[PDB]
Amino acid sequence: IASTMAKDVRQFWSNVEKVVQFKQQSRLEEKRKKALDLHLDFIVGQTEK
Amino acid sequence: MDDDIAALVVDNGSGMCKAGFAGDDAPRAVFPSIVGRPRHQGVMVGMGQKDSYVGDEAQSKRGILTLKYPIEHGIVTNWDDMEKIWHHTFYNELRVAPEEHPVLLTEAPLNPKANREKMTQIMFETFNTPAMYVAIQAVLSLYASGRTTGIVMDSGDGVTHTVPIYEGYALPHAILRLDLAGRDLTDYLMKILTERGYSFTTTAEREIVRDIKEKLCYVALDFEQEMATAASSSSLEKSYELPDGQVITIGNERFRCPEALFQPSFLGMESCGIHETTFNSIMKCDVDIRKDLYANTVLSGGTTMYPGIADRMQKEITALAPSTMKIKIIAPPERKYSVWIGGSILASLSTFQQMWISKQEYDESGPSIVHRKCF
Repeated sequence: IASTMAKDVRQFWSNVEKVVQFKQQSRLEEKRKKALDLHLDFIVGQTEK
Repeated sequence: MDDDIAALVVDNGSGMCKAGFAGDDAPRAVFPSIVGRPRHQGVMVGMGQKDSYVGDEAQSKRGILTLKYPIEHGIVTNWDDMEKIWHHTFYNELRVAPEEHPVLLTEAPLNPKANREKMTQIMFETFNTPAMYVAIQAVLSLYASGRTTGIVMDSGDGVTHTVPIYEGYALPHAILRLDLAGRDLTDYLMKILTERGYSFTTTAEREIVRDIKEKLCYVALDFEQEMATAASSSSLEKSYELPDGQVITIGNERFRCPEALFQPSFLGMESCGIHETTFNSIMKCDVDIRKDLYANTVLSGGTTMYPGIADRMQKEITALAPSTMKIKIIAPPERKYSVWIGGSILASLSTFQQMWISKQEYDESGPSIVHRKCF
């Protein structure tokens, strides 16, 4: 019984990981936007010279 | 059962009762677990004479009511007052019908079987609840902390327990109990304040001293160094305003009071401290899981809300535990509500729907079904 309940509540920590996936996506976006946009602007400004 | 009916969680605390709905982030009701009765007949002429009062209603009328605690050291000693407290929680605090929602109850570790059977009988016969379940407070605290394996040092208002848990298994052979909680700490604070010149004798003065404890007391990392600093400097003193406007000064009593948790000798008790208790509890377990028990040490209960208690526990368990073990104390900011949080969590899981004790199972097997469904 208690092993079943432990395995059942183990799903709550996979859910906590699914939540942390939200922070992971936030960081991924905040970094990818910055990097890619800055590099695009820089290379465009370098080619227009 | 309709999937839209949320289950009820009721944390049966010795000092404070917490109740709410499954899925909510915090309990909707938190009131003292007390029942007051008029001292003399005729004192409440015109104020709606009630045969008894519960919660804050009785707390505010302590001057004219005789208050009793149905829960002593985490064990129910008066079932009539406990039924009154449950009726209150259901009808006045939550304002719901218990026969329409499952009720999840919390119990201290090593609860007598008779008490579990009586709780089941009360819930199935008096309130006619459709289903219920009983869970250990430390297990819910751990399930709220973020782990399934570890040891929980739950210190409430009436009793403290060290429950080692591996994969949700509260190991009975390794559970240790210590009759030292916020109540004895408040008594010791009253004593040491009387030693300082502030005499508190009445029950309302006891609540004043309890508030002083909860507001100003803290756990020192080094008791001897803190005592030396207090004796050599007054920077550790704090002022407190009494209800009558008088301002008092609390000195070393801030950290001398909670020190009893680590050195019960101050209370004349021949028992080991909370840190030594946790160490011994971890030692009674298999060596294969002591690593996880040390790495998943969790703190719960209102008494564990003292600032700096986590650092002191870390220091003590690191000094006591082997050098090869990594000690980690877990003290969530809301650890005072971890019990109810874990209860709501467990009640909100779909896989847990098969764990409820239904009215049919109770009628077929009786109160003893708790011993077959609740572990």
